[PDB]
Amino acid sequence: KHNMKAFLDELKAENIKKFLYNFTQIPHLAGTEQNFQLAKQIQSQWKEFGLDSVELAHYDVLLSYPNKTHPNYISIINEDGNEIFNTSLFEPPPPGYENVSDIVPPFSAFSPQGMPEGDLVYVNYARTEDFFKLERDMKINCSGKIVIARYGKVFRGNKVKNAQLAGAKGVILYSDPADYFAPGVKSYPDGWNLPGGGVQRGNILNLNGAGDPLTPGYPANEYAYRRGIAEAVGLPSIPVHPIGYYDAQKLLEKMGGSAPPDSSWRGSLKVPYNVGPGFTGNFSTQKVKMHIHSTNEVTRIYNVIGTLRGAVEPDRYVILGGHRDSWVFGGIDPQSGAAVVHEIVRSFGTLKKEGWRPRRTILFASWDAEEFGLLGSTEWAEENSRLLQERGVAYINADSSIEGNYTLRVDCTPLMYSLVHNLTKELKSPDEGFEGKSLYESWTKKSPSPEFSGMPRISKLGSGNDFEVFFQRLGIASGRARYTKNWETNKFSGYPLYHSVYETYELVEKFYDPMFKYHLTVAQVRGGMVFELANSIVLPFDCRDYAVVLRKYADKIYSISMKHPQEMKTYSVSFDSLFSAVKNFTEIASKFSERLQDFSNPIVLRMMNDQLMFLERAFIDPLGLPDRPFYRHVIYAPSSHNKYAGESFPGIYDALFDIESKVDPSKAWGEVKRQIYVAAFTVQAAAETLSEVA
Amino acid sequence: KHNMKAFLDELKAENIKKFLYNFTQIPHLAGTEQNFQLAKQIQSQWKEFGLDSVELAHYDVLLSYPNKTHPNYISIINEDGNEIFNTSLFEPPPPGYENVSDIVPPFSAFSPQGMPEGDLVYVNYARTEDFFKLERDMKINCSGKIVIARYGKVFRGNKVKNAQLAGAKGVILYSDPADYFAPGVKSYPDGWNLPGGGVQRGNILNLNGAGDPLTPGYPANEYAYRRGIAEAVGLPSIPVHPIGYYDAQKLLEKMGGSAPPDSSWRGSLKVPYNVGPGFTGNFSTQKVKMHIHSTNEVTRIYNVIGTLRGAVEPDRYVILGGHRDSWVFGGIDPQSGAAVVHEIVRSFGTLKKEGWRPRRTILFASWDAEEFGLLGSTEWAEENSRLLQERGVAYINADSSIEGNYTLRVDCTPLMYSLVHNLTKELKSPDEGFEGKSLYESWTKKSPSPEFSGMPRISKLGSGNDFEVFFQRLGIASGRARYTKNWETNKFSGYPLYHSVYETYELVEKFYDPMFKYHLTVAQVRGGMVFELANSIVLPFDCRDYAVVLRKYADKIYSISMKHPQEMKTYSVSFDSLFSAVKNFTEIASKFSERLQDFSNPIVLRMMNDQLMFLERAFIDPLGLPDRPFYRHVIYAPSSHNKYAGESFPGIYDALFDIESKVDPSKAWGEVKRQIYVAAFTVQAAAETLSEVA
Ligand SMILES: *[C@@H]1O[C@H](CO)[C@@H](O[C@@H]2O[C@H](CO)[C@@H](O[C@@H]3O[C@H](CO)[C@@H](O)[C@H](O[C@H]4O[C@H](CO)[C@@H](O)[C@H](O)[C@@H]4O)[C@@H]3O)[C@H](O)[C@H]2NC(C)=O)[C@H](O)[C@H]1NC(C)=O
Ligand SMILES: *[C@@H]1O[C@H](CO)[C@@H](O[C@@H]2O[C@H](CO)[C@@H](O[C@@H]3O[C@H](CO)[C@@H](O)[C@H](O[C@H]4O[C@H](CO)[C@@H](O)[C@H](O)[C@@H]4O)[C@@H]3O)[C@H](O)[C@H]2NC(C)=O)[C@H](O)[C@H]1NC(C)=O
Ligand SMILES: *[C@@H]1O[C@H](CO)[C@@H](O[C@@H]2O[C@H](CO)[C@@H](O)[C@H](O)[C@H]2NC(C)=O)[C@H](O)[C@H]1NC(C)=O
Ligand SMILES: *[C@@H]1O[C@H](CO)[C@@H](O[C@@H]2O[C@H](CO)[C@@H](O)[C@H](O)[C@H]2NC(C)=O)[C@H](O)[C@H]1NC(C)=O
Ligand SMILES: *[C@@H]1O[C@H](CO)[C@@H](O[C@@H]2O[C@H](CO)[C@@H](O)[C@H](O)[C@H]2NC(C)=O)[C@H](O)[C@H]1NC(C)=O
Ligand SMILES: *[C@@H]1O[C@H](CO)[C@@H](O[C@@H]2O[C@H](CO)[C@@H](O)[C@H](O)[C@H]2NC(C)=O)[C@H](O)[C@H]1NC(C)=O
Ligand SMILES: *[C@@H]1O[C@H](CO)[C@@H](O[C@@H]2O[C@H](CO)[C@@H](O)[C@H](O)[C@H]2NC(C)=O)[C@H](O)[C@H]1NC(C)=O
Ligand SMILES: *[C@@H]1O[C@H](CO)[C@@H](O[C@@H]2O[C@H](CO)[C@@H](O)[C@H](O)[C@H]2NC(C)=O)[C@H](O)[C@H]1NC(C)=O
Ligand SMILES: *[C@@H]1O[C@H](CO)[C@@H](O)[C@H](O)[C@H]1NC(C)=O
Ligand SMILES: *[C@@H]1O[C@H](CO)[C@@H](O)[C@H](O)[C@H]1NC(C)=O
Ligand SMILES: *[C@@H]1O[C@H](CO)[C@@H](O)[C@H](O)[C@H]1NC(C)=O
Ligand SMILES: *[C@@H]1O[C@H](CO)[C@@H](O)[C@H](O)[C@H]1NC(C)=O
Ligand SMILES: *[C@@H]1O[C@H](CO)[C@@H](O)[C@H](O)[C@H]1NC(C)=O
Ligand SMILES: *[C@@H]1O[C@H](CO)[C@@H](O)[C@H](O)[C@H]1NC(C)=O
Ligand SMILES: N[C@@H](COS(=O)(=O)O)C(=O)O
Ligand SMILES: N[C@@H](COS(=O)(=O)O)C(=O)O
Ligand SMILES: [Ca+2]
Ligand SMILES: [Ca+2]
Ligand SMILES: [Cl-]
Ligand SMILES: [Cl-]
Ligand SMILES: [Zn+2]
Ligand SMILES: [Zn+2]
Ligand SMILES: [Zn+2]
Ligand SMILES: [Zn+2]
Repeated sequence: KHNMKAFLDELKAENIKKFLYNFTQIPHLAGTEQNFQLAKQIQSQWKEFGLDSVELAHYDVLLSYPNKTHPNYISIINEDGNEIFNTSLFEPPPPGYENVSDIVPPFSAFSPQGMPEGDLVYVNYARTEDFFKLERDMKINCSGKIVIARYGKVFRGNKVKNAQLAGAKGVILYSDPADYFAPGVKSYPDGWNLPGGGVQRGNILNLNGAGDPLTPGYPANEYAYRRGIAEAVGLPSIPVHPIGYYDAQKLLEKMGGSAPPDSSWRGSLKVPYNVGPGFTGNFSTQKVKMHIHSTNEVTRIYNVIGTLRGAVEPDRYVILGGHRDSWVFGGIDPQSGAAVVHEIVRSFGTLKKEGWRPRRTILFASWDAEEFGLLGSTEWAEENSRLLQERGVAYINADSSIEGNYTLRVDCTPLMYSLVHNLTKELKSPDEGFEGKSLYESWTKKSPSPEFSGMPRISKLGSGNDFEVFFQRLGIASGRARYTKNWETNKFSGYPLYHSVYETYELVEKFYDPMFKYHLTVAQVRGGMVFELANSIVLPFDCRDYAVVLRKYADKIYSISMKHPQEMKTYSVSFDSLFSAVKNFTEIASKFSERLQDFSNPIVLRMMNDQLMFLERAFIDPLGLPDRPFYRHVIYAPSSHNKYAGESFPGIYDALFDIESKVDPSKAWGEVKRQIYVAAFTVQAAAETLSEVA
Repeated sequence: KHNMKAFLDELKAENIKKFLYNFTQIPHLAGTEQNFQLAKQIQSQWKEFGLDSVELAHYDVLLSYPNKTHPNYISIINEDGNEIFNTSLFEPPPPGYENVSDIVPPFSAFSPQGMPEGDLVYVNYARTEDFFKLERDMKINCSGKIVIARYGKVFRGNKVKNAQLAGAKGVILYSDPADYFAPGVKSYPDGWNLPGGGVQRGNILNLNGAGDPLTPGYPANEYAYRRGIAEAVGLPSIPVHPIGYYDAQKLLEKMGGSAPPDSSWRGSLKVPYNVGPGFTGNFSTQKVKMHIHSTNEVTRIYNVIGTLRGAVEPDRYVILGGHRDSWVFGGIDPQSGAAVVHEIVRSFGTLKKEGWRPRRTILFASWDAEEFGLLGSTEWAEENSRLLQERGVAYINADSSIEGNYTLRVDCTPLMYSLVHNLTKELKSPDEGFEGKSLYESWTKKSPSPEFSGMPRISKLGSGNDFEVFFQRLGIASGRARYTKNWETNKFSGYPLYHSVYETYELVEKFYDPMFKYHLTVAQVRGGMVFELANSIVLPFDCRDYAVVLRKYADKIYSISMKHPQEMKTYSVSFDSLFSAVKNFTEIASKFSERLQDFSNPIVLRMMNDQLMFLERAFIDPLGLPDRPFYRHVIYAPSSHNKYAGESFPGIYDALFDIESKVDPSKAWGEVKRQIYVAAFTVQAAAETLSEVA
């Protein structure tokens, strides 16, 4: 038989191991020849594996690279302008790779050039609330200062945006052992911890969904008109550079001024964590000087797009997509995901050779330039937005398969909650002490839902990965699944070796997943989701699960507003319309489910499948969110304070944010109420797409 | 049999006569009780006629009315401030109606209140080019002046916008016998000509598609948040009032300053047509004073929405829509269209009673508040935009069935060209001297295509009617058809009695269509289009007709650019990408047509029907056009100089408009090229929706 079990059994941990090894021997930096070579290899193998067609889609996008002959670094500069301390020019390469060429040294992609010098202020994680604490409570002024912030908690671009708006003239990012060194485990190469010479790369753009900075709205094709650099989307206006904790120790040890406001501001280094500004009296004339010479350049990138035509509904598209470009070797990020995708393709191609075709078309993507702002996925979706809008059933992402070995981590639309619960009950757990138990049982046990008993946690979709354009801009049902670690508050932080040269094949084979059984579990979850979305006669979405979270989000937003009862009186701020819309959505969803259960008629079915397919679509507002035209989903958006985090009713949330500080409370509360109207309307409108059609 | 002939034969000219009589006995001004009464009657009759459901959809929108106890008028004011001439407070009511109450006196809907006084400048039609001539060539300054403009050529809101941006402090609109009095025919009641006391009402908003000024983007429902009046969309900032040609004679006769630049500036009045500013020396201290006291008020309006459920594709919608509200009696505008719609409904309901159902759902609409800015249609489409987007096959408008009795007038998307040619070859001509001839033959003879031999003219869609939100904002294939007059350059002018109290049932029965045979022909064209769209197994759209006009529009835009060969060299302005996209669209369209001809498979069919249905949709850009977010169609938009006229490649057209006058030619030409990219891309993207789907 050709059913899901046949698909699933054909997947092998050994194949995923081999692919991972193969994809991680050299660096595959976006825009470089070696990543073009690997694109061509993936394209050739997906053809060999059986796909009906496999093409490269290329674009010319703004990327960013250090100057090879003019290295970036930071100095402590004495009063005569002698540079008495220099941060490192590279990370000490790992054993056996100390002769790899073309390892990009640590840098912040899209930093402007500059050599600012001044006094340090230490800003903790550089969160919105950390700047509130500094400026509001401690009355510390970041204007003309160089901020040094620790990585963790939030997306690094938000930190740089927050620093810039506090008036900083430069940002230094470092990894603190508090966030990137787990107690009792050894530094790479002898464990999975970050060495003091290890550095996290990453871009620091604030694109808000735009894709290529130069071509918002439209694919960066051969005839594209490009914005001038000065009108580019999302570029930081101050120099930024990242460092390891040996270098950071050196920069923080001398710091004076005010003490840390409390213990949540202290990392694990044997330094005071003085906020500053500047150094203690003896070194008070010493300054910090950045040297940043990176350049932004329009560079060609390549997505691999494979197509497996559907037997019955070829004009319906289930997309499995993940990136191929890496900072250096990509041993976790992304090749542990890409190797899983390669084996999924192999498996579907095995059944295809035996004469099987999925019911719907499956599209497989190897995205380029994810690391530089989701550029490959976005430009491709901009080019194909009409097809995706009218034909896109679902998008399953496939970045890093593992970031730990503790339990499953799922972020998806409520429309896939049931699909995921059901599939995980059919899969074996690979965890120790759950042999013979389902993945559902181990996941639910290790990662319990905060609201429901005997349910696992599933999180909301924000941004920080290639699903973003499909879900947030286009409104296509999206999901992702990976293995993760226990470490609670380290959620948006990363694993220790994230974006460092130390992220290697050996890292994975030795310390994460020696048997490739977590990878295999992840391939079963991703591939199984895709198989069901692509082959189930009725789309496997439960609209009633959306009704349930909509009420939870309404309760939550209402409780946030209700911290301001006097203003809700004065300005007549009612949530009645939103709760009404949610009630209607619940009732109408329930009736649709009855009909879906209660109908040999392919038109009713497809009509009903179209209703299911367009329900996620219905949450899109074509006017987008305020000042964020590419974030169009009214229920979810990437948090304005942390793009990695999903926020619910983002328009009302931001209208309420820090409202007690607004100068015109009438205008601010009027906007809260505008946003309530927009959300109530959109919920009601999405509900009506599920009513009888005529 | 239940086929199109059965539908068509069931339509009767006598029924349309009776409905017209019934709809035109009292005024039906948007927002008044009598128009709510008529909505309820239409709703009751459409139920009696057989529709599956018939509902009222109501909204609270910004409307505008004169103050009943404080009438609007204009004065010539002497130097002591004595008002020595007063324009009329009402039009002399027609025979037999001189006791009708509730006849709204002439006014410009949405004029702000004011009593400006100053000197006249006469601005011809107040077109963009007439202001160019005045200011550029004649060096006449409209700043602080009261402009008097003649109606005709362009939408009155454009005139008021043009006057406002020339710095005018008030606008006076009048009807000139040159434009509104045909040689050799008698004034109402003894002919169809405009009397000197007759006045054209109409709003003067510049909404650019927004709908209700207070709620752009969202339906003006019960919980809507409304913009403050000061942020309202499209409101004029200077007082405006319209007058008849007796009153205008009085205002123009004394005018001095500069003479008319040429004979195209002279109407038919026995006056000099001096541009001014001000009066000739003897009356040089006399001024013109406006008295405007109209108020803008949020007022409830009612659409009637009737549904005839489809037998096979109930989730596909063919819409026949036209307005019900009138300035006064609406004898032509709109009740001659609305009576045609009523009889179409009756006929489809006749077949429905005999057990027939169309293949697709047909929706029938009686829109409210069209006269005040397409408010009813727009708010309904804003409310239902997700259903319309994913399910809307086509929209057929149904305003005035006749504006003359010479020949057929069709404006539609290229996607309906073939449908229209074929249907008209099957219909009898009602024209004198074409008895036994097809409507196609008489129409083609009287209204030849400028490019093709033995083809009729079909025009492009702009705005100025209820199809606007469906086509320009949403991208649903749209069409309209009516009988019209010969009078060439009187195209966007109107017939003489347009928007005057004199537009009565008797006007029609006596001077336009005594046998109701033009009405009947129009009902056959509108109803027949709807019947085919709703019942043909393959949607009756020919994508190849779009390929043909796209090349014509590209040639045209390119020729406009080529008036500036030096700048096209200097700035490297190439149209290659646009011609390339058009070539691809042509080739891909041709192949799609072959497949459409060449496939018992309902999935391939519907897949193919979805491709046809989404092709118009593909021309929408979700970023909209520059500063006009509700005009989203890239191929067509209402002309920025005349909203009644469709423009092709409007983004490039406006980027090129008056470009030789721009201060930064590099920036202006850079924008031309941006717009070329946007159009080439969108054409290519629409072509790819017609490629094999996988
Ligand atoms: C959830 O679904 C329900 C449908 O079951 C829907 O209920 C609708 O609510 C609206 C808003 O309350 C109702 O609107 C009323 O409509 C009647 C005519 O049907 C009008 O006369 C009412 O206006 C008068 O009263 C108002 C309120 O006191 C005054 O402000 C106003 O000036 C008038 O005097 C009013 O417009 C509508 O009838 C129901 N429809 C039903 C029950 O079928 C509800 O709105 C949905 N929720 C959301 C958020 O969409
Ligand atoms: C109409 O349809 C045709 C498809 O038949 C489509 O043709 C495509 O045109 C693009 C743009 O010319 C071609 O792009 C080239 O692609 C190759 C790889 O396939 C690249 O190597 C090329 O880049 C080099 O050359 C450029 C031009 O001299 C340089 O600027 C560049 O730096 C590189 O050196 C180039 O990107 C594409 O291959 C074809 N596709 C085909 C024939 O299948 C055409 O674009 C469509 N028209 C529109 C408006 O979409
Ligand atoms: C990764 O695996 C690929 C595919 O097997 C290897 O590429 C092949 O290598 C052989 C030997 O050079 C050639 O004959 C083929 O042309 C390659 N096939 C392709 C590109 O499809 C590749 O060498 C492996 N890379 C590493 C680092 O082991
Ligand atoms: C940090 O790096 C700088 C730059 O390479 C070093 O300063 C340079 O030293 C050379 C040789 O002595 C001089 O000729 C240059 O003028 C210096 N460049 C400067 C000041 O920009 C500096 O020695 C390094 N600091 C440490 C502690 O190694
Ligand atoms: C997950 O599985 C549950 C249990 O099988 C599915 O719910 C059943 O679906 C069948 C088929 O329609 C119904 O007859 C049962 O009544 C359902 N049982 C319930 C609701 O407890 C559910 O549909 C699955 N979810 C998917 C496929 O998304
Ligand atoms: C227009 O025609 C309608 C429908 O026949 C007439 O309305 C009906 O009038 C009779 C007599 O008053 C009533 O019994 C019905 O209640 C009405 N039916 C409806 C509203 O469906 C209406 O009187 C006619 N109007 C004019 C001006 O002739
Ligand atoms: C035009 O209308 C105005 C306003 O009705 C007339 O002037 C008014 O005349 C009355 C009675 O004589 C005065 O008490 C008011 O003070 C006047 N109103 C003004 C000047 O605003 C005027 O007579 C009319 N002009 C003509 C020629 O009929
Ligand atoms: C208008 O009528 C023409 C002539 O009948 C239709 O074109 C024919 O369509 C049939 C059925 O597919 C083909 O077999 C013929 O080859 C076509 N003849 C041509 C192109 O000359 C055309 O499809 C009609 N247009 C519609 C229905 O939109
Ligand atoms: C790298 O360093 C210097 C800076 O002037 C110079 O040799 C070269 O232009 C730089 N490369 C760039 C800016 O791409
Ligand atoms: C912060 O300090 C700088 C010093 O010049 C100043 O420009 C800025 O206004 C200060 N901000 C405030 C208001 O504390
Ligand atoms: C894998 O699991 C074991 C058991 O808890 C743990 O000691 C080890 O640290 C895990 N690997 C990683 C990278 O977390
Ligand atoms: C009509 O005229 C006067 C103007 O002050 C007054 O009686 C009344 O308020 C007006 N009505 C309005 C402004 O609606
Ligand atoms: C037109 O005349 C007015 C008179 O005050 C003036 O304000 C305006 O600048 C003039 N426009 C020009 C530049 O001719
Ligand atoms: C109707 O047609 C006749 C014949 O040409 C013409 O004289 C008459 O003016 C027409 N009616 C109108 C309103 O044009
Ligand atoms: N995955 C990336 C790039 O994502 S984003 O910056 O483009 O959101 C990272 O977190 O660095
Ligand atoms: N049909 C109308 C209202 O149209 S528009 O002003 O809203 O475009 C008229 O021309 O007056
Ligand atoms: Ca782009
Ligand atoms: Ca609105
Ligand atoms: Cl992922
Ligand atoms: Cl019309
Ligand atoms: Zn990644
Ligand atoms: Zn990454
Ligand atoms: Zn009308
Ligand atoms: Zn009208």
